[PDB]
Formats: sequence, C-alpha cells, structure tokens
Amino acid sequence: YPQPKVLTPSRKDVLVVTPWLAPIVWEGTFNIDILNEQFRLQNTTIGLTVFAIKKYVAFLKLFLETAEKHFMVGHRVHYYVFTDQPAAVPRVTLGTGRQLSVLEVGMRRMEMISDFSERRFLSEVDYLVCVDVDMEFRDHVGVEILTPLFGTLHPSFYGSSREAFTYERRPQSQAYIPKDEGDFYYMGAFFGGSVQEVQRLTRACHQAMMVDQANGIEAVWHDESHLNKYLLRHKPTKVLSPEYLWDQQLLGWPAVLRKLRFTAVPKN
Amino acid sequence: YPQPKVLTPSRKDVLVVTPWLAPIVWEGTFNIDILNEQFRLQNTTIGLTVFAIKKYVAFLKLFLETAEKHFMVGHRVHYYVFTDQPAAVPRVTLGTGRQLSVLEVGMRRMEMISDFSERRFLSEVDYLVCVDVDMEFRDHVGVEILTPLFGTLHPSFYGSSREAFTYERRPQSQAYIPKDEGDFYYMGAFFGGSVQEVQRLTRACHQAMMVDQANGIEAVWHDESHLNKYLLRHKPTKVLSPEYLWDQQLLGWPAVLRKLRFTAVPKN
Ligand SMILES: CCCCCCO[C@@H]1O[C@H](CO)[C@H](O)[C@H](O)[C@H]1O[C@@H]1O[C@@H](C)[C@@H](O)[C@@H](O)[C@@H]1O
Ligand SMILES: CCCCCCO[C@@H]1O[C@H](CO)[C@H](O)[C@H](O)[C@H]1O[C@@H]1O[C@@H](C)[C@@H](O)[C@@H](O)[C@@H]1O
Ligand SMILES: O=c1ccn([C@@H]2O[C@H](COP(=O)(O)OP(=O)(O)O)[C@@H](O)[C@H]2O)c(=O)[nH]1
Ligand SMILES: O=c1ccn([C@@H]2O[C@H](COP(=O)(O)OP(=O)(O)O)[C@@H](O)[C@H]2O)c(=O)[nH]1
Ligand SMILES: [Mn+2]
Ligand SMILES: [Mn+2]
Repeated sequence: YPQPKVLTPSRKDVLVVTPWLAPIVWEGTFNIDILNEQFRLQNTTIGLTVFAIKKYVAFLKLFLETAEKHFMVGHRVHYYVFTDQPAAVPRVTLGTGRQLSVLEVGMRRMEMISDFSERRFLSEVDYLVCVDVDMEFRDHVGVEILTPLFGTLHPSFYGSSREAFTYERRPQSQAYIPKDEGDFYYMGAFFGGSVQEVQRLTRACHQAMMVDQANGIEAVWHDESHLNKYLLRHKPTKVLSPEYLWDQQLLGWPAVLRKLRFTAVPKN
Repeated sequence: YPQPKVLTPSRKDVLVVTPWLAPIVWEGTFNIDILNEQFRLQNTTIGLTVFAIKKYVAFLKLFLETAEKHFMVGHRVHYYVFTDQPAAVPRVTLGTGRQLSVLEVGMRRMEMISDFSERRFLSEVDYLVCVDVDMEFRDHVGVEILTPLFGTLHPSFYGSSREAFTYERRPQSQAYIPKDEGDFYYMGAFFGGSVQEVQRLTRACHQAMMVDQANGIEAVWHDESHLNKYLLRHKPTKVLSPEYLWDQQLLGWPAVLRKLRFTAVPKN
C-alpha cells in the first residue's frame, strides 16, 4: 500500500485528532486495507442495535438493504432489531457471516441496550454500534470506526461554539453541563464501542435518566443530553466526523464532506 | 480548557495520524491538562529503562537530572538503570513519587528488557519506556506518549521514502523488509508501551535475533532492524514525532519542530 507522507497533512481543512489524542474519522485519514486486515486477524464481530417501534418499522427495509451494501462488509455482523412488531420486520437477504435477531419490546433505548448488552449470548460479539433507524447507508461504514468508545459529531453543531451547543443547562439535571465546558456536541443517533464500554455508557445514561425522573426533570434532548454528559466525562477513543451522521436535505453537501456515509431519510 | 476547533487543522505542515488511525504526537496536537487528568485518575506508573555500560555511565548524571525536570513530572516514575558499574550511578535527588533501581548486568538490550519485563516486581508498573542514555531532556516528555505500543520516528529518515530507509534487506534475516513495504523508519533509542506490549516486542526481537545468530547473519542496524520488522507487522498505537528523538548538532532546528524534547548528547 502507499507509504504515509510524514510531511503532508492528511487534511488541511479539518481537525483529525482531538486534544486527548483520539482520531476524528474523516475520509483521507485511514487506509481501509490496513484496518480491514487488523480486524479480520481478530475475527472481529460487530453487533448493530436498531429500534423500530410503531410506524418506524417502515424504515427497516431500506436501512437493512443499505447496511448490507455498506456496513462492515467482509466482517462478521449481527443485527439486533428491537421492535413492537416482529412480523413487520422485512426478510432481507444477508451476505455470508451476517445474522439478524428480532427482540420484541418492551428511557426506552438506553435501558433496553443496557439490559441486552449484559446478556451472555453476546459472548461472541466484540463491538456494539447503536443507531437510529430513520437512516440509510450511502457509502462505506467500516472497521475504521471501531475502538473502545466512540461518539459522532452532530451534523448541525460541528462548526458551533460550545455556548451554542444544546446541552442540558439546568444544574438540577444529571445531564447538566456548564456553559464553559464541553468538547463537542455528539448525536444520539450513532454511538458505540466495545461491549464493555457500551454496557458502561448505557448503564450510566439509564441510571442518570432515572435520577432525573425521580426529580421531575426531563433533560432537554433526552438520552442525547445524557450521552453528551457521559462523553464529556469519559472521553471517546475515536470521534466520527459528520460523514457518519448527515442530513443532506437539511444541510446539503458541504466542501468539508468528501463522503456522505449514513444519512437521514426524510420524515414527518 | 479551550474548545477544540473542528474546522481548524491541528497542523498544516505535518501528518498527525497514521493510515491505521494511530496519533502521531507533535506539539499542538494534544492538551496536556486533559491527558494528565486521565492518567492521574488511573494512578499511572511509568517505568523507564536505560542502559549505561562501560564508558556510557558518564551520561547518567545529565540524563537523570534532566529526566527529573521534564519526564512524566507529576506522575509516578521508576527508573531502572542497567549497568556493569553500580557504584558509578550518580546519586541524583528525585521528586516525590519517583524511584530508581540499579540492575547489574550482565542482543544485550532486548534480551535483558525481555527478562526484566516478565518479573513480578513490575506488578505496580503500567507502562515501560525504553531509551538510550546518551541523551538529555530539554522539554516536556509526558503522558501524551503513553499507549499500548509506540515507536518514534528516526530524525534522519522522517522525510525519506521507504526505499531509502535502512531496513534489513537480506531475505535470510528475520528482520528482512522488502523494498515495497514499510510505513516509517523507527529509532531504536525510544520505544515503549504497556508492560504486556513491551514484553511481547522485546521477546519477539530477542527470539528473532537468536535465529539470525544461529544462521550467521547480523542485521544491518542490529536491534533497530528487528524493532522495525516488529512494528511493521504489529503496528504501533501512537507514533512519536522526531521532537522526541532529535540530534540538534546534526540536524539543526527545522521549521517542522516546535519543540526539541529529548536530544542526543554529542559523543565520539
Ligand atoms: C427541521 C429540523 C431541524 C433540526 C436541526 C437540529 O437537529 C436536531 O438537533 C437536536 C439537538 O439540538 C437533536 O439532536 C435532534 O435529534 C436533531 O434533529 C434531528 O437530526 C437533524 C440532523 C435532522 O435530521 C432532523 O430532521 C432530526 O429530527
Ligand atoms: C555522524 C552520524 C550520522 C548518522 C545519521 C543517521 O543516523 C543513524 O542512523 C542509523 C540507521 O541508518 C542508526 O539508527 C544509527 O543509530 C543512527 O545514528 C545515531 O543517531 C543519529 C540521529 C545521530 O545522533 C548519530 O550520532 C547516532 O550515532
Ligand atoms: O415512534 C418512534 C420514535 C422513535 N423510534 C426510534 O428512536 C429513534 C430516534 O427518533 P427520531 O429518529 O424519531 O429522532 P430524530 O432522529 O428526529 O431526533 C428512531 O430512529 C427509532 O430508532 C421508533 O422506533 N419509533
Ligand atoms: O558502550 C556502550 C555502548 C552502548 N550502550 C547503550 O546502548 C545505547 C545505544 O548506543 P549508542 O547510544 O552507542 O548508539 P547510537 O545511539 O549512536 O546508535 C546507548 O545509549 C547506551 O544506552 C552502553 O551503555 N555502552
Ligand atoms: Mn433519527
Ligand atoms: Mn544513542
């Protein structure tokens, strides 16, 4: 493969590493051939959780069809589809080494991911990735994201200063973040990590949300506000650029995005 | 601390992340206040190995005096000084939480670090850093380097193409690297990692060197050639820039170096 170029920046228009030395994953920062080898040598298995409750079962067909074309191709994958309507889950044909399980349901997502992430039947699974369903894959989402703990830059806020971030601002909430604190604003629609780090994150967020509930407060952006509090205090080991959570109808195709990899499906 | 700036590159003149997403550590890529907190929360202890055999015991006084001013200040440190002359080890006054042990000696370094890294008295030690003694610290060398496995870009080769790297080129040597392979040329004077990853690296290099010896071959740059073979196949999780291993008499103070942190002491 090509030799890296010590004296040539991978990017001149964006930040590619956080101040705590976690890579920020953009196109042009990684050679997927090297990463795919490293992760295949460990026979890595990726679990993907996705919730499709009530009308949102309609989003599953395109979500799964496009995941098969773009998500972790060549690696072992297990989809876990959480739904109140198991018969509505479309029968999509999967590539080899890929499986799908339907978990009937029934704070919902963090509580349910926490309970599920503690089950022994995940012994085989190495990483969990937790995403919204009202989305489609348009380009590669692969093992470059995998790491002990990651969050994703929210596509509306990546250029914002921290006072503009919509963190929970009331001190009476467990999700509270002061106006002079905060590294980034992370989207609740795409986070993940090793099974252990996802257990810890979802347990912390669910236990925080139960405290707030006992106290009669609901954080401003619900589990996303608790996710931001958690990732402020437990800094992620990679941060995904907005390539990985984009809304093209809202935000177009800016010059800093070389690829739109996982994008919102327009809805009401 | 200051908010990171998503739309401003940490560096426009150099590569700050490798193609396998390991940070390349330069000045301006890290906020040491954040890292120091993360590592103090784990009560991290760093061991430093250094060999001073025959005339090279003369380099210990400045090496230790300057390590006390610049190496891992505020963290727990244990120096392990390997020498054939324990009485020649200078009695340098250490800061709090820092200790020094003298190990009398007697392939020497990788064999001796391998044996030593397997001893139970390292139970307390979290990372090992392995350096040459003919050096002095001139500026901060701290927990920004710590990671499971690191190597350091050799200051003569960081701008070179891989065919110019002085890898072992004879296929009959265990250190052999083909002309079209290689990411960087690493210096044998500064590598390290977690205790486990240093055990693995020094065992592999020592076992490789014993194979070559049985076969009547000595690799071109001895343990440095085996270190490069190892780090080609087991890629480091951080790479230190030449800030961390510099020769100012040879190479001056180029524009791409913002700090000269650990530098060669001129010798015969
Ligand atoms: C017409 C909607 C414009 C909203 C832009 C800001 O996005 C929203 O940001 C809040 C936090 O301030 C939440 O993260 C919320 O989930 C975001 O909205 C969703 O994501 C954006 C990118 C867009 O796809 C919206 O349609 C979604 O509802
Ligand atoms: C006058 C010496 C010029 C040598 C420059 C190249 O450095 C040497 O590189 C070889 C591999 O090609 C080895 O890594 C060797 O240890 C290097 O020499 C040492 O390091 C350089 C930076 C300089 O300090 C020399 O005086 C050292 O002997
Ligand atoms: O009626 C609903 C509402 C939400 N969701 C799940 O919760 C996620 C977040 O909601 P939305 O996607 O409604 O939030 P935005 O992403 O517009 O905040 C959805 O992607 C689904 O995975 C669902 O399954 N049914
Ligand atoms: O006579 C010697 C030769 C080498 N060394 C150790 O081996 C390292 C590498 O040798 P040098 O530093 O001689 O190599 P260059 O760094 O010039 O290759 C030295 O820093 C010492 O730590 C030593 O202790 N005594
Ligand atoms: Mn959504
Ligand atoms: Mn030396």
